[PDB]
Amino acid sequence: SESHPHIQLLKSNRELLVTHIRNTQCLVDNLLKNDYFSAEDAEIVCACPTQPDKVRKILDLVQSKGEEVSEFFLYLLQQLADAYVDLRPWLLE
Amino acid sequence: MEIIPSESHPHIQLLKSNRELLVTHIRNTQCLVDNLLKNDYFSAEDAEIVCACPTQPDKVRKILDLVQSKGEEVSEFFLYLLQQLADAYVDLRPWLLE
Repeated sequence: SESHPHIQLLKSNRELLVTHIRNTQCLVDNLLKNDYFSAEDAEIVCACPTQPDKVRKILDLVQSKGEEVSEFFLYLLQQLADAYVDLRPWLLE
Repeated sequence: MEIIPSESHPHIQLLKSNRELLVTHIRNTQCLVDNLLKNDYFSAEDAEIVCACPTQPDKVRKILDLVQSKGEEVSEFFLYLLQQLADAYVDLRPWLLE
């Protein structure tokens, strides 16, 4: 009840995500569009120099926003990872 | 009848040859439009025209129509974008699938 499974998954996988996420633009934009991130959230993410710093900050914000947003963020990574996957063979050539 | 080389554009041709492949296999047009906007290849107007298209396939057809009409540089950038987007979360796939 004070435990939240999709928050716990993001905490347990912080380094996995930080080190394997290559684009944060798609993520911030979709969080903004779905009213989960505010203009100020996205500015806080900009003020981050490096790409890993940005993932760290996105995860900290997502987590502090609670279970619904943490669940949405993971659903978002699933969708974005699936969006162009069937194309990859052709893209690779 | 003469085929003038400077009037043929290989990245436009790649898109045209792959219309139905792209339409049937691209499942999110949102990250594409947003990147085309951010990079000023798409205008606010372009994104609104695509936004008005009901289905994913309808939006893909519109995006490809617009990209192709904008020419070789935009078409080349669009293919580069699909490559980057196809790679951005590929490493996470095993864990995401589970």
